[PDB]
Amino acid sequence: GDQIDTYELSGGARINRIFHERFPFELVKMEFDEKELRREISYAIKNIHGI
Amino acid sequence: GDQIDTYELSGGARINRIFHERFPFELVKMEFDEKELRREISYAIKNIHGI
Repeated sequence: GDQIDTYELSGGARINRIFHERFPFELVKMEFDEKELRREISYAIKNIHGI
Repeated sequence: GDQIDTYELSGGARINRIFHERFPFELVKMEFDEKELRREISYAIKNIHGI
């Protein structure tokens, strides 16, 4: 339709699209310690071989 | 007709024609801030897409 808010603010569902392109920001806060990744890879190999 | 004011002054409707060619001067006082035009274009595009 017509009669849009050309000057004031983003409103309605244009905020939702921000969620859809802010979720990528939440997906990169999931930090991890590298040395824990190497530790767990090592213990995984050892437990997978077995005897 | 005859008997016009060849030396003294513009008079009668020759002032009106000045209005007709001064209105163009009123039409160029309508100044705007450019960064507000860009702001409003931006918020218009964002509100037009929507979700």
